[PDB]
Amino acid sequence: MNLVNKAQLQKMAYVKFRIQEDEYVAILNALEEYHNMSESSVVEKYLKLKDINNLTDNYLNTYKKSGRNKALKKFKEYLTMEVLELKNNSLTPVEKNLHFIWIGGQINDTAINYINQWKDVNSDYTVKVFYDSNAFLINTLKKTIVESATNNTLESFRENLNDPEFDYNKFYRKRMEIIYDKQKHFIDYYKSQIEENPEFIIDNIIKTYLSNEYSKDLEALNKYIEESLNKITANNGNDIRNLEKFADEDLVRLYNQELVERWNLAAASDILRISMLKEDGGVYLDVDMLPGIQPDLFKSINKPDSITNTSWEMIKLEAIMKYKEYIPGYTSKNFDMLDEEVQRSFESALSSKSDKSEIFLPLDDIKVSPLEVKIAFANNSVINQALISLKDSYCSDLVINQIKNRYKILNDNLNPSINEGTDFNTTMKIFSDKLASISNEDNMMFMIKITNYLKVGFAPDVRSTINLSGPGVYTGAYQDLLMFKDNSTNIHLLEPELRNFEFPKTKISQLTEQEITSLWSARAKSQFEEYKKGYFEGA
Ligand SMILES: O=c1ccn([C@@H]2O[C@H](COP(=O)(O)OP(=O)(O)O[C@H]3O[C@H](CO)[C@@H](O)[C@H](O)[C@H]3O)[C@@H](O)[C@H]2O)c(=O)[nH]1
Ligand SMILES: [Ca+2]
Repeated sequence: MNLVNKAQLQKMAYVKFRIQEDEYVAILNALEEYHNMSESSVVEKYLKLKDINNLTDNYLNTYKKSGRNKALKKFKEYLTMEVLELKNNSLTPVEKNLHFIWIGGQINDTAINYINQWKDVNSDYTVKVFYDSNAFLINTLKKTIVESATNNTLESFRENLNDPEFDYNKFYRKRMEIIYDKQKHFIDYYKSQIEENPEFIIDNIIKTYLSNEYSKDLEALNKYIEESLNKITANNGNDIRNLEKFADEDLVRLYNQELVERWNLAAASDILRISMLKEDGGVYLDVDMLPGIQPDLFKSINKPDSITNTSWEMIKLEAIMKYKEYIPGYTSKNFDMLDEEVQRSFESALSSKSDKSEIFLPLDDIKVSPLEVKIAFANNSVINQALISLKDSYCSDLVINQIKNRYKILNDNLNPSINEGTDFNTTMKIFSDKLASISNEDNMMFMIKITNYLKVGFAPDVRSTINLSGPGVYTGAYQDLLMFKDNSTNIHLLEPELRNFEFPKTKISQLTEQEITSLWSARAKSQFEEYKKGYFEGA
């Protein structure tokens, strides 16, 4: 998998009596100087490969009928193989920072109890729980707007509870039409304030607004902020509102968009995570991930043949939490189904184990190439609940670029749509019709998936988020990397190519109680029934 020589490339692409064309010369020259760059940085070696790839399709575009074309197409696959070789031979241990993010409200003790498992076993890592000291009321504002929209939708459904078919479908449709209004009433208010005084703090705009419109208690809100601040402070809280240079001015604008306007804490955390990884380097994790388990802790408890690999992984953590009680409250539902005998095999293993570092596996030295961002996989697909990146790695810039290029398209089309439109449905139509008119084979899927942006968090099955700041931007980045592009939106990467970027398996346990709980954010008819219930179950 060593890249072909200029010499050998001449053999591949040889056509008897054919003139050495200027564009073919360029290729050969470039490839020769690549083999002359051993002392160069890996990024500089990658950029030399990239250049060569651009020279090759410029030949293939200039001479569409050339006899060289078949080998030149092969050659381009070797360039891509070559990226992998660079990446595998440039491994170096990540900055030992461990990142979590909790924004928009008070951290739960659940979050704290998981994080602690990581902190307790990674003493050589700096744990940093990123929070936004200006934005503790985001979940409150949201819960309030959503609460108000709900109770207004039910008032309108009041006598029609039993028939014909005012079901969950129509509830969310109509509630959404109301949420949009209330959300746009706040955004317009927040915007006006920010044009008035730009030193104005988010939470201060939100309390002023809750107090007037939703009759929310100023005192209580200030109290709430004080508790949030104090709690994260005590728990390695790192305020993003101190940190200077990390700030891409466009990413900052996207973060705020997702935080203050869209109230989507997941999206802003998507944006925040990669930005901090680019600025700080390290391992990023969602607060619902726990450390991996020592390989040997359980290595002689043979899995009963009937139970799945997934359950078993889930069982092992529950065994850990039954017998060590590290996280109080942690479930044993699955564990307690096993034969008493196996349960005791688990108990035994956990008896001769003194400290937590003999139970979980410490990150220690994780290596990564400047060319990559490692990512977790769930169910054969990438998932960005766990990431690894050197500071200022080439792949974190590909990711950030992807986020910027996607949002530009979203914003360029959605802002004009919001402006013109009496209501939600009117705006959505304007927006879809806008998205349709610039859509093509390449970006069609993307357009489809971000069409429902305005419903994210407010209705089920929306996927906009995935395609702007989540898993899609990473496969977009990985394809950019391997295919020497800067615009991948139509992804032809397969699982085993993408496995080249997998977060090391033994060093994370994804199958925690909280995670599995968060995989049920399928459909809830049960909510429109519980909101129904909140109207005969009361005063
Ligand atoms: O009030 C909140 C809620 C979420 N988060 C952040 O979002 C992360 C993911 O939250 P989670 O409850 O796990 O939501 P999911 O929908 O299960 O998250 C999935 O989808 C998101 C895509 O936006 C990604 O951020 C996650 O990595 C991915 O696991 C958390 O760790 C937090 O950093 C907050 O900061 N505040
Ligand atoms: Ca989750």
